[PDB]
Amino acid sequence: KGGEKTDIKQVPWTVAVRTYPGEESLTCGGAILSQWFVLTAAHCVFDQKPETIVIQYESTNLWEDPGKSDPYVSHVYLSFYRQETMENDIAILELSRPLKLDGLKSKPAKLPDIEFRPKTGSDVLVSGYGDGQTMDPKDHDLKSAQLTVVDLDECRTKYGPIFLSLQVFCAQKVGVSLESGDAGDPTVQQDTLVGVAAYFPKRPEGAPEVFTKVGSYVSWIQDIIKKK
Repeated sequence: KGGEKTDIKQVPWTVAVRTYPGEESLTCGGAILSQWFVLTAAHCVFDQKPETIVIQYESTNLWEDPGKSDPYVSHVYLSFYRQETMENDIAILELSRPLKLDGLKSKPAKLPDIEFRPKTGSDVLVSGYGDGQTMDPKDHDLKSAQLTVVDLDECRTKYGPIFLSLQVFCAQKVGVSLESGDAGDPTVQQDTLVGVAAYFPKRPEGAPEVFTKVGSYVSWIQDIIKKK
């Protein structure tokens, strides 16, 4: 079970990143940084030809309220992404044709301060679409959930043999779990993007959710954003 049904106008920075590995379409979450750039998880896109990638935006349900789609991804920017461990699981998608932002259904998220860490015990709002290879239209609804940030060292012991980097935080809410398609999901406080959802398929039962800490990469993100 994921979060509750949510209108795109509540989380207008949320997008779906569509890829086509192995002749099959998959979706991950993403965040609008501007009309030119989208922030997502690296593992979804690192080995995918940019010209195959599609950004779906302004969507409350990927099927039933499809919003808009931008099939003009020109480049994928990575920051020392490590395949084996998924260290630095963050990526910027560049567009050659800009997103048609209306400031309503589609709006950029605000970037955090350098090295910003959401306080332990505070809430973060994750939004996204979950797994896309399902038959139920409701499975394709935009969902959001308020998760409580938990202790990082405590979160690392729960993940056991799975390496987690310095550039993450963890959050959890009882009875809520993210799906593999929730990788790249924007995670906010107010309209400030504090996390990008990570996903570890081999994680233990009951494990907290892990998020790449946007504050750790905001210098690198700003460098890419200023390109256009």
